Amino acid sequence: PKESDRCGGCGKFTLMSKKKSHHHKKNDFQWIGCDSCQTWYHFLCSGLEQFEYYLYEKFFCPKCVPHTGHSIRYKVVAPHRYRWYSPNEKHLGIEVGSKTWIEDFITRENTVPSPTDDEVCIVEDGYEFRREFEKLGGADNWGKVFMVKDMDGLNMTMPKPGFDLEDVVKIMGSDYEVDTIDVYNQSTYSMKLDTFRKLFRDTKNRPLLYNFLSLEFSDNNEMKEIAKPPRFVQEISMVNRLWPDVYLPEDQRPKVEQFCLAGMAGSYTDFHVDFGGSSVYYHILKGEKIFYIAAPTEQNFAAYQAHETSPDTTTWFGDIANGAVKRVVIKEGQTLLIPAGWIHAVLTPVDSLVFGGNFLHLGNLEMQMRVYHLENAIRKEIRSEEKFYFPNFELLHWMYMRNVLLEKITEANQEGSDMREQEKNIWTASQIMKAEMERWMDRELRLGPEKNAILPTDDKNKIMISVRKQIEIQTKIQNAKNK
Ligand SMILES: O=C(O)CC[C@@H](O)C(=O)O
Ligand SMILES: [Fe+2]
Ligand SMILES: [Zn+2]
Ligand SMILES: [Zn+2]
Repeated sequence: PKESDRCGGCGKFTLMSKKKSHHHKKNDFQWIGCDSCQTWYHFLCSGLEQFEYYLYEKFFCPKCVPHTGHSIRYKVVAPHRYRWYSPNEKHLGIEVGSKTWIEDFITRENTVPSPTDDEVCIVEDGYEFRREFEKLGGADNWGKVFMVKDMDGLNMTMPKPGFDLEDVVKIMGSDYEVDTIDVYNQSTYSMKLDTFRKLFRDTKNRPLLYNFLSLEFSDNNEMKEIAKPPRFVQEISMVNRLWPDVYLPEDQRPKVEQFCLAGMAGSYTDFHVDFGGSSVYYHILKGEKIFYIAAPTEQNFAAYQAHETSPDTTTWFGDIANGAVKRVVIKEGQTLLIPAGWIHAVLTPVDSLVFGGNFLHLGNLEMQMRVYHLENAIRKEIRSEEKFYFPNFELLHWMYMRNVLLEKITEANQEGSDMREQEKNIWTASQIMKAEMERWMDRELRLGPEKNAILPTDDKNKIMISVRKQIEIQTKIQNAKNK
């Protein structure tokens, strides 16, 4: 509540990877007044970091702290509410992920049913993983979750244990800004990596718990060699296929295959499906995670879909999910491999450091589209576009169809090969991807291009047309082995 008077800081008067803090940078230029010297500051100019904007009831500017001591935070009047500072909320009900709800969930969580052998497969090491994965038909048929106790045989480059946050801030830099989840407030704010470091190392005082979204390091030349996807992931990753480690501008590469995650004990991430129906690898370098997961059945998607567009905020999805939710504990040194569509929440019982990544692959093409449809539906239903969705989803597919599939189909045609003999998978994938893209093309006809579409409609039709033709031709080549 300030007048036409000036900010003591500035002296003036009145997306390729996962990022969420950039949305409410509209608080940056709201005002905070120092409680001592009574000078006013733009939040941005106050010395406060984004995550602290809302914390202090009494703010002391950097010029008064020496004699006032530190700013005073609001009293936690409602531990069971996201708005824990608000007295007018003390009487409302326990919200999921609030401090209250978490500590009450920690006592009961382990009464969540273990999963069936059709849902999750636990193996001792990467060599066994490969055998079991293969016995179930490999990547083209990858449908269950795998937990791999020991990473040997997995061919996944990870740092040696003991590598820790300090190493990360060393590499990325002490000033690097990471999007961090204020867990109790179930919102995302930017925080210096060094500040997170500090908060993390202070094991005694933790008014709020912080857990970082996705520090994606694929463009840090040192980091990107330290922690990588299992080789088998690299071999099936659609993005890696189109943008091989260095055609197609790097500024259009979806950047989600190499993330670092750090989380405090008692951290909770609520149920979701990974953007784009993408699959994930996840190695616990330090700590422990408990995943609560549910199969991607049509019914669980319906259930989950209604849980997300429900205004309700106090019901745990697991509790109204007809028992579909299963518990899996992933311990330090262990690795989790999750294929498309799995619904999951995560509890972090213990201070943790994790390396992981998201990817799209042709073997889950159908499920990826399904999830995509789910996201589109949920978006229409609730304007909560703090959400992050798979960067350049459709563009990825246009490039993949053009650069990869179309080329294969055409080659096969030019030599008169029946693709079913040696390339059946590529053939069935092309048809499914094509059908989905026709839908996109039609939608674009009835309602125009999206706000962000990189590919010009022109280039899209000229691709669609080359494809229809090569597919017709191959369809004839196949029908021709008939009598
Ligand atoms: O480890 C958790 O906090 C979340 C992990 C995973 O579900 C995610 O998509 O980031
Ligand atoms: Fe996830
Ligand atoms: Zn200012
Ligand atoms: Zn002051």
